[PDB]
Amino acid sequence: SKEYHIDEEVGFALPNPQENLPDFYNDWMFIAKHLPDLIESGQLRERVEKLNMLSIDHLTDHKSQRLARLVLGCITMAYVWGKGHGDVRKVLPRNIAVPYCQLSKKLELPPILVYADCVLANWKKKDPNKPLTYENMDVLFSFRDGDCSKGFFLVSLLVEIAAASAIKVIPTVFKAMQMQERDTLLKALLEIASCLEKALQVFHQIHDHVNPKAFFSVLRIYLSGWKGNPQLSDGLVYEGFWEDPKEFAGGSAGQSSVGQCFDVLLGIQQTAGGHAAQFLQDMRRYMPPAHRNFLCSLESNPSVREFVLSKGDAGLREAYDACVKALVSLRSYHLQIVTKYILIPASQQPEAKGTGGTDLMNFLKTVRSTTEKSLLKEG
Ligand code: HEM
Ligand SMILES: N[C@@H](Cc1c[nH]c2ccccc12)C(=O)O
Ligand SMILES: OCCc1c[nH]c2ccccc12
Ligand SMILES: [C-]#N
Repeated sequence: SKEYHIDEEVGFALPNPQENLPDFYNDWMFIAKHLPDLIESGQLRERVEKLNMLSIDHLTDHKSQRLARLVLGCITMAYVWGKGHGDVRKVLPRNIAVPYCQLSKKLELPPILVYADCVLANWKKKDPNKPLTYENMDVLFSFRDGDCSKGFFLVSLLVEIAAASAIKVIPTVFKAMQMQERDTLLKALLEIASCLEKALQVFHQIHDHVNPKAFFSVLRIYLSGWKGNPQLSDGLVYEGFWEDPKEFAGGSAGQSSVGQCFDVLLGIQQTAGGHAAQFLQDMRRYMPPAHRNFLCSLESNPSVREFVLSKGDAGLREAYDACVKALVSLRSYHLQIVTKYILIPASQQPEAKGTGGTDLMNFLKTVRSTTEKSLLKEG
């Protein structure tokens, strides 16, 4: 849509990703599809090292290129972390690193597994005729058995899909403001709030499909990166591409465009900077180039917040606040998820840091506080 690559149904997610790569890249696909066994047996690192350097010229279309990022990304996590108990690799082999860095530079992403790879491009629906729902859906790749990566990635994707129904309304909002259509704008804001209220109901599903203790110990360490990590302090070195090591943050739904999309829409100045603003601005370089341009386009438009405040209209303020309260609800709920899935598990292991690399609990509360302080009320 307007070459921002936002689908009506699935939003920022890649609609119907490719499952198979071309025959030339089978050596990659065998390692990626059999990750749980190769890590467990302990021949994952041997297979990656004994591997030819494959050129990325044969990947024709965009879906082929992104599938390769997902394939190469999951292998890079598997190689660096290994069994995930302590033993790590600081150097990444030239035969896998150089094609991955060249592919990453083409798509304007960092050479590391990101939200766009492991959530947005890491899914398939089982029956094409059936609708988008957890029973019908499945991921393409997993790290280990009992990591709960299916339940984890698909619930993130299902909320992304829930937010898509709000994202398609955004043109109506800016069209109504320009054309000076009060009733259209009020209806559009209420529709967005309704869609954001529904995304919170989709969020409830995470308790059914993700074990807290299994998520923290097993899956979290594979999603982690190497930007301010004590295990890789200097960072990872990509052989035959850069001389020194390079630091790149781990995967996180901080790299989701939906969070910033609606804050930017509603004039919630998160990136206006401080400790928390710095992080959210950095995450846009881990987003795809098209979605980075979408968040650009929203900031360029006239402020929806300024428009609503000027009119002296309790109806518009209600509808505006409905959207803002929905965001406060999502962020209030997301903190309860963090309490269950990080804080309580972390205390059982004989300010904690997230995969993105932030003092998470004070970071998230600052972000929620900024959202809550944007409620208009009586003007
Ligand atoms: C077990 C599940 C989850 C955990 C443990 C978790 C944890 C965190 C943590 C620690 C942060 C702070 C940044 C960082 O250090 O990475 C964060 C940020 C964020 N998370 Fe999650 N998260 C989970 C699920 C979700 C889901 C399902 C979504 C959306 C569909 C989401 C959206 C976000 C967003 C947008 C941010 C950026 C800050 C903000 O805008 O509020 N998270 N998450
Ligand atoms: N940031 C989370 C991990 C996480 C949550 N949602 C994600 C989506 C994709 C990749 C990683 C994540 C943590 O520190 O535990
Ligand atoms: O931290 C909560 C995640 C979140 C923030 N804003 C959103 C908008 C839609 C869906 C999820 C979120
Ligand atoms: C959410 N990371």
